[PDB]
Amino acid sequence: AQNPNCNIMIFHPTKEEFNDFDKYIAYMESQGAHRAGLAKIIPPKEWKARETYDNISEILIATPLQQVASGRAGVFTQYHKKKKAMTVGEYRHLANSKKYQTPPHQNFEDLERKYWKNRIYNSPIYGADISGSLFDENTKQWNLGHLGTIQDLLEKECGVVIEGVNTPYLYFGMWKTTFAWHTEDMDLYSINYLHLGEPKTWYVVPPEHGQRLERLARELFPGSSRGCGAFLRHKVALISPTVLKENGIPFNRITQEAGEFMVTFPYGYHAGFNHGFNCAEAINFATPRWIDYGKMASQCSCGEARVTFSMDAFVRILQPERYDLWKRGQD
Ligand SMILES: O=C(O)CNC(=O)C(=O)O
Ligand SMILES: [Mg+2]
Ligand code: NI
Ligand SMILES: [Zn+2]
Repeated sequence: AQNPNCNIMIFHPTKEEFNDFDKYIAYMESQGAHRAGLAKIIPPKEWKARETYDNISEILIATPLQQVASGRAGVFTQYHKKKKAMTVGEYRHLANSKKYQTPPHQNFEDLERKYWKNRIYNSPIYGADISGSLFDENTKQWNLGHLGTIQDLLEKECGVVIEGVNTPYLYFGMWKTTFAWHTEDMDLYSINYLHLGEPKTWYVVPPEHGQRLERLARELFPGSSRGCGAFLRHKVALISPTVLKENGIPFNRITQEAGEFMVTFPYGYHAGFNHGFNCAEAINFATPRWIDYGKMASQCSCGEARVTFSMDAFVRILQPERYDLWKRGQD
């Protein structure tokens, strides 16, 4: 069995290997990459996402989110308070202000220590989930707006034609902006490209061990767990690496830098934080290997998770027994 310790693997495809996206994902899985839940892909030196980032300041962040924490430094939730619209140029200036800027630090490890010590005492503002793309239309390789759609994959594998669309999303971050512990909708893959700016640190639990994280989360967030049998779908709970180690939860960590891709694999729980002002693009995708994970994915039916239009068909076709309950939670 390849990668039996479930380490995060790093790949360096050549320009020739960068042509066929599906083939390269299958190659990484042949080497055991999916066992970690997360892989890094460094693009060949010949490749670029677009020519420059000099002209992005007029993008609008319609609903910036202030991420307010509750709990203790290593075990907390966050809620999202909506703020007034601002442009990317305005948000960049805000991220660089004395109130929000990255503190002086020695290295990534010192910054990670400072994040976990101090995160709860601040409320950073995140531009999340903005439909759009920063890939040039002429970029033919690993262009996250030109991937094969999940609806087409389901149709190819299973024969059933369904409604829905699959487009990318932009994320504008600052120091301490936080992504809570989660798997993707319907335990899909994700791919994330860091277009510009400061790094993103990731934490990940191997898919084969995801239920260990879920059982800890139920212990640590006992009111939330009574409220919903899949409350990590709410995307609000944080648990630090120190607390995971104290509780014996298998996990790994890695830092993504600008110009790098990360792939999350089906049922790979992940969480993390941004180091300073940055911009990422991400989208969900599927492969044949995903179908069995989609059929078994948990679902939130309590009302909190609320998701895209396109998840309807995935539930309806893959999980018909759960469909009526889940749809009630959507309404
Ligand atoms: O970058 C972020 O805030 C969150 N991204 C992801 O969870 C992802 O790409 O799957
Ligand atoms: Mg612009
Ligand atoms: Ni994700
Ligand atoms: Zn719920």
